[PDB]
Amino acid sequence: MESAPIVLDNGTGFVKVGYAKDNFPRFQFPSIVGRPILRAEEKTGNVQIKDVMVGDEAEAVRSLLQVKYPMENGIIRDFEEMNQLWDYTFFEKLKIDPRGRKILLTEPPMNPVANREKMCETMFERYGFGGVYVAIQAVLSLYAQGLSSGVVVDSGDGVTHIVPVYESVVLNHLVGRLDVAGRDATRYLISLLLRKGYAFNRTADFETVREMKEKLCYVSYDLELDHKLSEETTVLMRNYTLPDGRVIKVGSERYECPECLFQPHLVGSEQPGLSEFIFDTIQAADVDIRKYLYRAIVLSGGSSMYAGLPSRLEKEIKQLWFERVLHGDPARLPNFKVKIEDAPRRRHAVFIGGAVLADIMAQNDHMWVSKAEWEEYGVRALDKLGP
Amino acid sequence: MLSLDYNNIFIYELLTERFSSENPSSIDQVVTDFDGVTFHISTPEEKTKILISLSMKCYPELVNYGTLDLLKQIYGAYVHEPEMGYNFSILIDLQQLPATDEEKEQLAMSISMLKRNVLAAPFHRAFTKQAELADLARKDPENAPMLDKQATSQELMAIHYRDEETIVLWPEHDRVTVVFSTKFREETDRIFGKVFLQEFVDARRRPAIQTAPQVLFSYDPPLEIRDIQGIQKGDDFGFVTFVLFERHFTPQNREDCISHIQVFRNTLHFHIKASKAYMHQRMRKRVADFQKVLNRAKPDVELERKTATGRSFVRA
Ligand SMILES: Nc1ncnc2c1ncn2[C@@H]1O[C@H](COP(=O)(O)OP(=O)(O)OP(=O)(O)O)[C@@H](O)[C@H]1O
Ligand SMILES: [Mg+2]
Repeated sequence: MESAPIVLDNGTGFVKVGYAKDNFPRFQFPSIVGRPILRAEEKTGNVQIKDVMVGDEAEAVRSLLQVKYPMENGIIRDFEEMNQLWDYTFFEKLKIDPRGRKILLTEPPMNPVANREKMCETMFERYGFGGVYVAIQAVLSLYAQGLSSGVVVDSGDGVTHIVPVYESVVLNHLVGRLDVAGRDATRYLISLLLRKGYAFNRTADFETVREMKEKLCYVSYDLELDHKLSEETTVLMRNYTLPDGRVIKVGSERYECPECLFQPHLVGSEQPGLSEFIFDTIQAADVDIRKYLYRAIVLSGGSSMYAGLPSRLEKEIKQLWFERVLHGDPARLPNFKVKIEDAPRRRHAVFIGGAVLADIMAQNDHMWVSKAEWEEYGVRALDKLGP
Repeated sequence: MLSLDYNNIFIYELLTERFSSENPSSIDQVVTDFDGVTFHISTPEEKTKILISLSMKCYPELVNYGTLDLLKQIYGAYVHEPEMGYNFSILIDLQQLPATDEEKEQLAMSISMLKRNVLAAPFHRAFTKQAELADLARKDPENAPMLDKQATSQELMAIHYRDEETIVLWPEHDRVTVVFSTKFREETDRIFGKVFLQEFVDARRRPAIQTAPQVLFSYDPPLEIRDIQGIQKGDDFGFVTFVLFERHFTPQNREDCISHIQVFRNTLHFHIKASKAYMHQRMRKRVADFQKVLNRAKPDVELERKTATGRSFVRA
């Protein structure tokens, strides 16, 4: 495959994996583990269910599996299941012997330190990687853009987080989590569909509503317009066919679902949504740099892909500088240049950025935490990895 | 149902329970009725003793037309001091109760029949005075028109029995006339009410139902009620008149006729509501035939074969 560093975005919803200088993930698959179950459902000799089924092998066969997720909110909940993703990732997707390899990992900006420690311990002591580096997921997405300033916001399956950057300095006091992302919009889609009477409360049906959200949802650009189309008109109604063959009608739930990123109170969170979170983050930066942040807001991660999200977010920041800085005076609004970067690749920007960064530091062997350094200092060897 | 019950169902069912019961529980129950009437049923001193009480805004008028002698005739020993906030009250004791199941049944009926027993007093005053005028007119047929003329103005009853109505009635030697000065204030009931009142008059003019009272209608008042209080001609009232002849209140019929004429306006009010429930079931039938006129715009494709729950299937 390659002799250069391996890179692994072990995301909350998808693992993406490959090597330094890859222009796109070598593989990606759901970060799911399954165990065999029987369920008053179809059975077939067309496939054989092993005791542990993971990644693509599980998601293609999940009618037969008790599906479980090793991660939530960007943290590993169960390491015995994350070991069964990492075994699969290295031994039967990449088909590697990890002994002495160097690997780049990722995690979100405010995780428990016990998560990075036990993730590095596992890399040194199950697999025996020769070197490890862990990067904050949103600073990777800035190397993908070929860029060195402008606030980058990453929204994944687990967490939405923001990292302001100016002239290659990373503003660690302004980095932030919004604990609402692509999974809370999916648990919410199940809860909207339950008002229509459709039940999706089996563990294997969660991937079906992920595929449904990912297919049919869009972010409303103007809520009183989509509420007009929703209440006055049939035009929003769309038929989705489940893998069961059942057809379900979905309507206001197309815009009303991804709206929880802009209004977290719909999912019971008191936090401010994307527009108000990015504004209260840029507007907390020092006076000299705020222009260079509004001139380059960078979107990233799969939950930034909803149709209309770049346009809703740009509008909803022009609309919010207008309330909170101009106090509703139109005279200065045309002077407020805000720009959203919303590139075609952006779902993979954390991986594509990781694959750039893992080239920049492939040969600098002191830059990685080495296995030989881990085995003498333990967890204190990770203090190499910044503030 | 095609026609309203005359009694309050709740008091009938409730007393039918307690008169059968081996072990009575306590109650405190206000119970609404038509024409703004309201009952209160409670067990104030013991679970053994039920106090039934009635509230009705026109009861002060009904006491002028001889009501208390009719209620003392009907309820006898069970009559009680009026409950504070109520016009009339009756105290029935479940241990001192009548013996047979048909005595219990007719007492539970009689107590539930209270609204039409309190509102019957002006009708019995008119029927019993028409029985006197019928004898005086049979003594001198040339004096009879003048007895009718004076009874038409001196023996007239008016009851303002709810604020959008008046019932006016009087005896003459061969009849009791009763006029409902009737109004529907709810505008969708006023629109249907024109149809329901018009077709009611036009029904009486057919061979099948000539045996009924002579009904008449207008919107101004009959000449003999044009100066009664609260009757006003311009205010979009309608004046349904029934003429009950001596054959419509013969001794076998009197009690059904009193029960059945009081409920008049309430059957029209009920049937105006129950006609919206009809028009809806007839509208959603025409909607279901316009479906066919759109279905010929869908192109013909077979939707795939599925199990009963909508899951996909693999045979044929
Ligand atoms: N077009 C789309 N429309 C809606 N949602 C999308 C779309 N494309 C991807 N997603 C959602 O993005 C999520 C996966 O994105 P991503 O791989 O960036 O998350 P992750 O990196 O695994 O999560 P995290 O970074 O929080 O650990 C899933 O919820 C998926 O349904
Ligand atoms: Mg991610």
